[PDB]
Amino acid sequence: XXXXXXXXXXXXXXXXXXXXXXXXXXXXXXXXXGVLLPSLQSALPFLDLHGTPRLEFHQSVFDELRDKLLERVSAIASAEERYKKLEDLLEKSFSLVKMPSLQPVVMCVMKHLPKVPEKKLKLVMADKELYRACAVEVKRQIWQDNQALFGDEVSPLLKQYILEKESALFSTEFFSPSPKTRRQGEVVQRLTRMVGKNVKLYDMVLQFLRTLFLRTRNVHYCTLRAELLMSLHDLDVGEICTVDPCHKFTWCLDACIRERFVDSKRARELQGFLDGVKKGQEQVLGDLSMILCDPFAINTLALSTVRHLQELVGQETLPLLLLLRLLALGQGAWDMIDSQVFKEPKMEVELITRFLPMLMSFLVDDYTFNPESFTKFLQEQRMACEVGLYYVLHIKNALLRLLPGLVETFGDLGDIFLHLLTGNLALLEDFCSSLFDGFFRKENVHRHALR
Amino acid sequence: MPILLFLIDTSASMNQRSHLGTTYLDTAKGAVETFMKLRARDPASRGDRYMLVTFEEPPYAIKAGWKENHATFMNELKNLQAEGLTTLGQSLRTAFDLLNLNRLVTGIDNYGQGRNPFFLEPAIIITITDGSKLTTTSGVQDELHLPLNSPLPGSELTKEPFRWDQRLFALVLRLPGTMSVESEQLTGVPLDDSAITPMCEVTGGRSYSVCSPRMLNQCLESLVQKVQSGVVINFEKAGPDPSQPWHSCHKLIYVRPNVPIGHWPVPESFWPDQNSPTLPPRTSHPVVKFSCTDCEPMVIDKLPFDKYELEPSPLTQFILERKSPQTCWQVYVSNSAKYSELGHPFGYLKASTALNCVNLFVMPYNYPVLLPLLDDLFKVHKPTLKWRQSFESYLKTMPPYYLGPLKKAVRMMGAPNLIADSMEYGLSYSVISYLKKLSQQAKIESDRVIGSVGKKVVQETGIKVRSRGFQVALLNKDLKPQTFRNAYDIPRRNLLDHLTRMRSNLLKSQVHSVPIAQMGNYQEYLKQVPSPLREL
Repeated sequence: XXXXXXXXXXXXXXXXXXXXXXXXXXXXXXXXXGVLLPSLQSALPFLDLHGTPRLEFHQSVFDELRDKLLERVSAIASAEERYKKLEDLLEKSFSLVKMPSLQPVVMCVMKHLPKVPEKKLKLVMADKELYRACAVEVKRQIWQDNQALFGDEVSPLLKQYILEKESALFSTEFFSPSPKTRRQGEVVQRLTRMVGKNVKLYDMVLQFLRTLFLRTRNVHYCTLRAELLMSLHDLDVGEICTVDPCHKFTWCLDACIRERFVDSKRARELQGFLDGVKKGQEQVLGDLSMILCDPFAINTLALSTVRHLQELVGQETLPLLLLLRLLALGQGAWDMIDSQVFKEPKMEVELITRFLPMLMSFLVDDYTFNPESFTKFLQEQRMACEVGLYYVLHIKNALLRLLPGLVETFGDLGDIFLHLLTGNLALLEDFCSSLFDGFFRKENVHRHALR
Repeated sequence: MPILLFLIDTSASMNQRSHLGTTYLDTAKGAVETFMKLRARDPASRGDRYMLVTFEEPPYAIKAGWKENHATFMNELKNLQAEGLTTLGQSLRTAFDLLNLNRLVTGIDNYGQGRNPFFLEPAIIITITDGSKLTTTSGVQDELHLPLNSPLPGSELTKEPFRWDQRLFALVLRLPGTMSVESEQLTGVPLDDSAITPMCEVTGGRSYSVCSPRMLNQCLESLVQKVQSGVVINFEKAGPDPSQPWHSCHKLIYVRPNVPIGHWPVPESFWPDQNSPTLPPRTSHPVVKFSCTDCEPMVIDKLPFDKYELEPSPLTQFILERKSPQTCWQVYVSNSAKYSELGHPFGYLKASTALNCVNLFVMPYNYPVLLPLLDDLFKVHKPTLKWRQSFESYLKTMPPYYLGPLKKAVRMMGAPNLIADSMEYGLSYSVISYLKKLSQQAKIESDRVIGSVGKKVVQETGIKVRSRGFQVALLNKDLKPQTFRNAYDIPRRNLLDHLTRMRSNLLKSQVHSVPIAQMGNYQEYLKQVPSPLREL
């Protein structure tokens, strides 16, 4: 029910035609209601002679004058003169908020470069009350105004966490191998819901999502940050990528790790980016959160560590690629447990050398054919290398010898379900795998589905 | 439009005189004409199909079937002769085959895709018989056993010869030779005690034991009152009381047209899987089990749901006795869920607000978990993924045949492009191929049987002179003595008179044996006659 001048005229006509006779009054009101250059009265008896529709004519002229030149409205919206014309059109169409404003809202959305917050607050309130169709401009205004866009992003973050939990529960026959291109889902719609060339709102939303995933969230969060960074890099989001100084570089490094998982040049680039980094408060804590929250990145780093251990066992030079992998594991182990400056306490050289010698001895035994103390030390030691050791063991006589070690490590030590599923999918040994699985709700369901 | 199939006993025991002086077959024919008069009193019987099956051989058993008009039905009902044996089981099998041969070619049964009460062809079989023993030219039987020797293609899918929408009623004639004085004959008609009674009761019908012409008229009025459009549903008591006779009943629900409209099927007794090559045989009456525990009727706005009024029965009397229209009794079929053998409630039994009738409301398969969920989305929401993971949890338990009706219901509700609109796998390719081949063979015997009801069965007899291949001819009914064309047809007793009549016929110098019904043709004779002039 659009008011304004038209609504006032309708109210006046209703007040005038409120009984009291006046048959000529109704005719005067009908004649006064015919737009300009009164040849419409000349066209009237041409249409009156066969059951006169006036509603058909009015709806037809409204529909053509809207739809045919909404393209012209967009063309004049597509700099200073066009922006001023769009502002004037928005000021004219603001009075028709209760009126149907599909075209009136599209005219303001097309020239939405000037925010105009004095009417923008009322427009945002009306859009929140009436669920307006302004998608991009409405989302940008909601992100820049208050935490309504923050609440919308928190709901999508919870939905993404629930989807990740359901995917972890729904087991299948390699930790869901998918790069940034094929994983376009559940974040491409959220990325399009972002402001686009809105560095401040997108950065605030990313910071809120990272804080929610770190302080009161699992490790499932903070991979959506890498997903949205990859989507913006592939989407040609120049401003958002250029806002983060090292964020684009570490996102490219993460994409290269996800694409291949074995590259010395990528490791050198990551080491060079970490060497000349800023302080741990800004660009260091965020980089640590991006390293820790990446589950697919963590799996790629574990595969790279296994490959580097195999290469070191082949070369027989235990004691820089292994050091780079250890530094990456220490950086991406966890940083959201305690909020503080950027620190990298890691690289146990003696324990790392003891763990690598066990894998080297297992490989040498497997090569020659075609233990418990090392497993106890791994269970009573750093589990970051334990995950890599379990992944290496999961994927003739050497395998039979390492099966008791895998059973001992299974009885020693959340993330082990994915490693066990990968080992079962990659792999006489079936009975040993079933005995290891039965020696321990997602893990039991995965064991039942495997057998 | 209903089908009235009359299974007239044409066994020779029907030639028994009553106190009326007429045989039982005469009483049977007159019962049929009085039934048709009382049916024609109802002005909703403007479209009504009458069929006639006798006890004769299957070439001659079906006297009027599909595509037989009223005149042929009457002319063959009048000309019945009770010269056969009491082959009740074979005649019942032929009657059910004549009712069910079109079912697979037109797909009323909807096999494997849910039991649709609106997919019905409402027919009742009124068998008029006596209490004599059943005979099969080797002895008496003393128990009714329908033979399964030459099955119609697809008969194994239902495991019983009768169907969902077919009810067998027996009008057992027990008129004595001498009139019996009785003042208690104005009371209710007793159930008969012959072998036809359990077979009538298992199809949702009943047997009438008449003993007088007024009892016969009372039974005919009751039979006219029982010509309805509905399907027979077996109701069972699932839990304890909230054995009494309301525990089990093969009652009738009513399917009122506007063609009937409906959305939800009664669920099958199995869980459909594409691994099984053969569709499981389902009972002709779906065994539903009502929950005696009180629940709450759950209806949301714009919801496609179907309400079926139960016919009066001990179950409806029990429900209306516990006067509580605000509550409902949830109903479900067993072994319909993928895991639970008990099943999920597909509907509830709610008494009317006026305490008049008991209505069966059929719903989606698990309505207490879908209606709050779907009502929640259409009250709050643009689906959310927290809702959609719950909706997928419902779709994991829903049988596959509900997916089509659910898609149509949410399409007409206001959410066209919902998840229910995405794909429809249905049955196994072996089952679809089997059903299509069964439809083709059903067409084959459909055009076989319909072509063989009339002008395809002519009987000629012989004496078959024994040796201690020659035969002696009989006086044929259709002798047609061509006495003017054949000299051998002229008897010696009137040889001279017929000779001079032939001589008068050939030179320049039978008729008036019109078969009675056409000898008084008022309209036909004047139509061929020229019209006169008109008055001043």
